[PDB]
Amino acid sequence: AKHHPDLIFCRKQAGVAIGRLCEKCDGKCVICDSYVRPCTLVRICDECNYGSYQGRCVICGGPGVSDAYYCKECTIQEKDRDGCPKIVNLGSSKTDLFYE
Amino acid sequence: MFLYNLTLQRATGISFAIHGNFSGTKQQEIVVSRGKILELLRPDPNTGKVHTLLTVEVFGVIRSLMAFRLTGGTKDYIVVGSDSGRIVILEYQPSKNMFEKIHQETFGKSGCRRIVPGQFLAVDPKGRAVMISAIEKQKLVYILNRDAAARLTISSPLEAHKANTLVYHVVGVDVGFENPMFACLEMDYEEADNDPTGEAAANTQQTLTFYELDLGLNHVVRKYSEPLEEHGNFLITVPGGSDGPSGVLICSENYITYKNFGDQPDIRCPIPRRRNDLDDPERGMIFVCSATHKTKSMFFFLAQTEQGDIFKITLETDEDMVTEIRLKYFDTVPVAAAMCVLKTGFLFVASEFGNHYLYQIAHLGDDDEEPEFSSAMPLEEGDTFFFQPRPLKNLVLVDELDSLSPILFCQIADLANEDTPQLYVACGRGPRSSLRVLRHGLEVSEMAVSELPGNPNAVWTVRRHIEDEFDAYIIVSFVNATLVLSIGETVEEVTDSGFLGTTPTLSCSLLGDDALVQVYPDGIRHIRADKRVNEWKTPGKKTIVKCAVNQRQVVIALTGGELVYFEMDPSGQLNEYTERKEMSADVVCMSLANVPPGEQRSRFLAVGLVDNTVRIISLDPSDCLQPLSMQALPAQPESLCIVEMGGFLYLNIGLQNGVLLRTVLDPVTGDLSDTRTRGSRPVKLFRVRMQGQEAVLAMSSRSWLSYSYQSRFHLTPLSYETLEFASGFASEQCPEGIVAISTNTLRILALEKLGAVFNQVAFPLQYTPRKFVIHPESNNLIIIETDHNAYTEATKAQRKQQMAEEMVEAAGEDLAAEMAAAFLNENLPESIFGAPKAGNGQWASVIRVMNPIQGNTLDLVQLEQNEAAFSVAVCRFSNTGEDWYVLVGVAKDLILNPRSVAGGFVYTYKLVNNGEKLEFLHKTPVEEVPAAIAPFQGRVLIGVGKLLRVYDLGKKKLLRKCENKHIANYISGIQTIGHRVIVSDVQESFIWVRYKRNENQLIIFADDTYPRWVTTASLLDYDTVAGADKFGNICVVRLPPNTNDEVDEDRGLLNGASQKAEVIMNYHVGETVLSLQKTTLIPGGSESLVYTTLSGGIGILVPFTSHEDHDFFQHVEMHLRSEHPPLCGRDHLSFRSYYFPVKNVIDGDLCEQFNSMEPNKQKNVSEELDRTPPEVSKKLEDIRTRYAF
Amino acid sequence: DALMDRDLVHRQTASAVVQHMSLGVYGFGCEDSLNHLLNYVWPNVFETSPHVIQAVMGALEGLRVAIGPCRMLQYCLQGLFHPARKVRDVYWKIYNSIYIGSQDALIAHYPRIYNDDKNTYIRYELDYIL
RNA sequence: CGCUUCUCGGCCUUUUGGCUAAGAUCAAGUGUAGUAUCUGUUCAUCAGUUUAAUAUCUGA
RNA sequence: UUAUGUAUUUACUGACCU
Ligand SMILES: [Zn+2]
Ligand SMILES: [Zn+2]
Ligand SMILES: [Zn+2]
Repeated sequence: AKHHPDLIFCRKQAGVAIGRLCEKCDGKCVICDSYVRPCTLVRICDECNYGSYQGRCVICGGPGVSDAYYCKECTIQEKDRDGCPKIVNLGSSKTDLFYE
Repeated sequence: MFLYNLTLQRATGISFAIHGNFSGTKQQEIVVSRGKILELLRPDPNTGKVHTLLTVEVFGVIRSLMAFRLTGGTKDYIVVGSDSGRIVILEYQPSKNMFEKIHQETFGKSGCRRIVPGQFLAVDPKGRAVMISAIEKQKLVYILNRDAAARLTISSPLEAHKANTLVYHVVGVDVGFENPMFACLEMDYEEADNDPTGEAAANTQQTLTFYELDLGLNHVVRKYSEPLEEHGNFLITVPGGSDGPSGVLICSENYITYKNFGDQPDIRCPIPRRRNDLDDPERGMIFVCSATHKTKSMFFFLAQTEQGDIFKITLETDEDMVTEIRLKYFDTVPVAAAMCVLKTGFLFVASEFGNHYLYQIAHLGDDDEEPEFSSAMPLEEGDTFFFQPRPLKNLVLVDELDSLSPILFCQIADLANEDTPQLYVACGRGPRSSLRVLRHGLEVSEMAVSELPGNPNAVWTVRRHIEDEFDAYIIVSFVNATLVLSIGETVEEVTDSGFLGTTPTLSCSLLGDDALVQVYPDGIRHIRADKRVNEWKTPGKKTIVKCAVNQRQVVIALTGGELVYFEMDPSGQLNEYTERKEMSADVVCMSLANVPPGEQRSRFLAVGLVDNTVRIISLDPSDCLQPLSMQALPAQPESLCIVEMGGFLYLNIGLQNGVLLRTVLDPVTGDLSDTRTRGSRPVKLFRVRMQGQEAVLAMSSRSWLSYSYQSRFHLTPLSYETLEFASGFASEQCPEGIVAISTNTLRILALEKLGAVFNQVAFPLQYTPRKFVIHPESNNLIIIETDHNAYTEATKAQRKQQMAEEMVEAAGEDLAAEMAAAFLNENLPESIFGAPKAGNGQWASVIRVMNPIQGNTLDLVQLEQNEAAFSVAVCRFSNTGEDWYVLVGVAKDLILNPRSVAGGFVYTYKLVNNGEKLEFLHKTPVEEVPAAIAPFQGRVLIGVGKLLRVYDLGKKKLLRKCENKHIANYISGIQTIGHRVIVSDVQESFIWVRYKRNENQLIIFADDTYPRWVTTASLLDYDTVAGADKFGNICVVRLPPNTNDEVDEDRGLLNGASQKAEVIMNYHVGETVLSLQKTTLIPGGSESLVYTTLSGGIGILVPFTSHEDHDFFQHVEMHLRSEHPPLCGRDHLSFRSYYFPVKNVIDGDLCEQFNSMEPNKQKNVSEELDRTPPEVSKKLEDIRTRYAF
Repeated sequence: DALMDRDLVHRQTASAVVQHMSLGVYGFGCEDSLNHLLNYVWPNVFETSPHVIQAVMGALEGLRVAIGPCRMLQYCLQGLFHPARKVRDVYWKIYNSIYIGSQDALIAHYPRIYNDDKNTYIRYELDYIL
């Protein structure tokens, strides 16, 4: 995300699998991470959609509910035509909070 | 300030062309790409012509295009790879007549990048995968399948990435239901860029590489990788599996090579050069086209060298392995970008410059006479297999499809004294180049002539039965002559024919089976074989006015009005209705139309009255002589017509100045009168038949045909004069047509090219015409022709004589000096066989004064061998008197890459007497190529290149008067408004320069901030300058309101001038605009900037009047970017903002696709606009009606 | 006034405003106001607080599409090669954001670079004319 | 001219008044990633290191 | 008088977070 600067994206080739967002993060854009003007569906790679990882949230990794989208401001900057935006690592937040 | 783009005659040059069963039937279709346009063409086999069926604007650059057939499939899907990061697979739906987008998958950022794929596109021949690949580093494989709804599906993109790797071409290796393989010519360059010795990048030969897709393992592996002992440029698929020896031919400079992996030894065949063609100092020879063909017995390849010499390559294999390849000189056509040989034996060639062609293949195979050679015959000493070029033997020309690409220079001028202006166009590359004159009318071609004396009023066209075509008679009357001529040969005045009645006649028609009605003073005739006339028409007195006939039913009037019908009996003779209205007089015209069904009355009555009124009356027996719906007209109609034109009955009145087009439906009459104008003599509306349907020829000062070409209502004029009448025509002398004269003669006409907008007429030229000027006294064109790599014909004659010399010197003892003489006096047409190419750095050039009426070389002046013209201006000096002058900027030894001129010249000519010839005056030298000449205040201004010099005449040579040296890189354009100079740099921009009267200085006082690469420009105001660039944009640079000129002459502002000018539009066109001109295309219209691009297209930029129009069309196209996205996926706002962001220009080619959606989308947009879709289509064609065609 | 102000949180929030405004007025002919405000965004390039450097760099890659890659490439030049590495690497990452953001639109917009002794640096194909 | 007193003005505590049992009671915040700013605090001549340039090391 | 290194609060940022 933009808030947690240590989160890294997957960035491999985007397949045909449509991204999903959890119930806690519905309406969030994936890159600019806002709520308004969703314009373009999320296509995620086949390694980040395999088996146990199907229909899972792009950001949280929770169980997905609705489809994921990019903003218009991510679309017209063509930040959707890079790799798949599946946030891979879980780092330094929601880990120490689990230990707290 | 606020503009609006429209294309008038959209682009015609073809870059890619593919063929296949796109409709889904047995017959085949061509799909071509005009670069920005994607078109479907049907090669109509019986008549041989080529008909366009659909033309869409994809708003991208179609970087590659390829059709594929799904495994066990009927229809082929088109596959488009573009500047968007999108593969997009299209299906031609014939029903709705549009390209249904099947799928659209995103794989990288957009624009014509280097890394993301889209440039090269290969497909598996069975139809299971498709590879889209870039010029560097990365390739993608999609796996195509079909699922249970017989529907196409696409997997995730497989990856075939390979770093530091060029790709020259990629192709589908046929393997019959095996793992699909793709072959590509690669090159790895990392050791070529690591070693500064330079030789490591000199021995870095290509590799043929095969990518095999493990469908079992779902990834792409480099299977084979074999180097090449020469650099191949493109590959050709060989069919295989069961059909042939599966592999890839490799075309290359002076060679063709069959390679196939595993076991085939590499088969080399050196490319046949011509016998002793005079274009080779040292130059190789490549192919440019492939054109495979699978004739269900064997397979062959119609390859093509770069001159145009088509070869018939046939693989003849003794084993399952290949044995040896062999080829022969098939034929020669102009050089093509792509070929599609067709089953049913056609050959379509798409010349990249000039006209496209469709040939019928006459002698396929051609295995009878010709000296064919092969690969594995032990021939040494280079090529050693020659061929003598020859005219056509294997092909016959059938269709010449027209194109304006490349429009190199253009003028809007009215030189031929016509009302509307004309487009004077330079066109073509090389010996196929042409000046082309374009008008707005239609191709009105006369096939026969007669000379009808007196002053005839009218003509009518009638047959024996409804079933024939000969059209047995043709009647012509003014007051007292009937003259119902025989239609065929020996057309001459008639005696009392089998249909003739009396002399003073006024109408005729076929009413019954063979029963004619002819109308005169004692009107009623009814004549089938016996002259069964019953001529009453006497309510006491009145006997002549206003006939109005149909095929089954009649309504005629007398002085009075709503009157008699005078029908017939369906088994017998005529009768009448005695129910009259008698209508206080008021009649100028009546007209009706009849339907193809109807065992009843089955028509509608329209009458036009002397008062400012027309009237429609349904005369069905229930509700007879009872008026139905009312009217409004300003002055007087003088004409009426009813017609049906589609596949709503289109009521066409005409008044004495303007014309309308209503939309009368049969029970209810919702009129919705479309309006348009037509001296202004009263118009006359005559229903004729073209192409299969009917239309109205409405006639005035000039004639106007109003025909519905795919429901578009082209109201296009005619190229002939005023003709005062019209009627239909059919005969075996010319199948359909229009006989149309009320003035002193008689013409049988044909309207041949009927879809298009412009009338091309071409005047052929020798070389590539750079630009031309217009001698304004006694209008004549003065053209400079210039071509790199070309001989001037003095060197052609010397080179031919030299060839003859060494052919009679090289051991002639044993003999044939016949060969040298026959070589000297047999001159091949260079427009047909390709011009010879004079190595490098040679430059042919001539100067041609030409009549723009007949198109004849009124004067021709050659130049020397390397002395190439670049700029021309006619002018009239001030120090000398009235006499004209011609200034021609010439360069010498230019060599254009790397650029090293040897300094140029400026020739001065006098242009005596009327302008018909051209006397030399003097020859001044100059130290860099004078690429811009411009008359200014009785002198000239010459851009030497970084140097702007004023000049004046001397009797020895030209004399400079000023000079400037602060203008940047290179001059390419100079235009003046008077007291100001606009200097177009070749790289930066427009530079304003002031010229002083008291001094002689040239002071730069304004420039622009953007680098632009300006190609041409035009002045619009005293301040603004509209210009265009090499990349495709159009800028308009308006000076700020202050910018005081008075600057007398060290810091600049940003390393430049001080008053930085500013930009008030940027717009992308996709093609290089070469001619911008401010003009008015239709009298009664308004000014509009006219751009003529390089790829043949012609467009306009149109200002908006008021902010309601601007805001309306802005919301229209802002809705259409949402509802109607472009075909390639290329985002329309980010196509028009390709290099610079768009500003204040509304793309009206997106707007005029409002008329191309299904009416659900149209109702969504129109109620989102709060209008109705006919109201929006009216408002949307008002602008094209007003400013343009 | 906000970008002219001393405090850097003002400058990061005004840079976010410049970004969203830059993407909201795109294609409407408002490239004069954004080119005004770019003259105030651009000296914030050297700030090393992470939020303000990502806010101004998002504002620059949002102004790329609004006023053009030409104008952003004009601001990147004469500082890609600057002697200090502290200015050089920041202008190289602004240039990388422009280069990956629009690689093809830069083709018209590059400067002319004259030939040295051994190498040819003039793209001659653009330079010659018809 | 000087001295003491008287009156007017230039003016430097004025907070809502006092009394009861000081009348009587009260007043919760996290974790994470980053910055800015006070206070405390200290700042002999080569050679190469390094830096845009400057400022550690070693040298006599 | 720009300035460092630190002990060190106070303010401030990211629609950060059950
Ligand atoms: Zn976003
Ligand atoms: Zn992934
Ligand atoms: Zn989530």
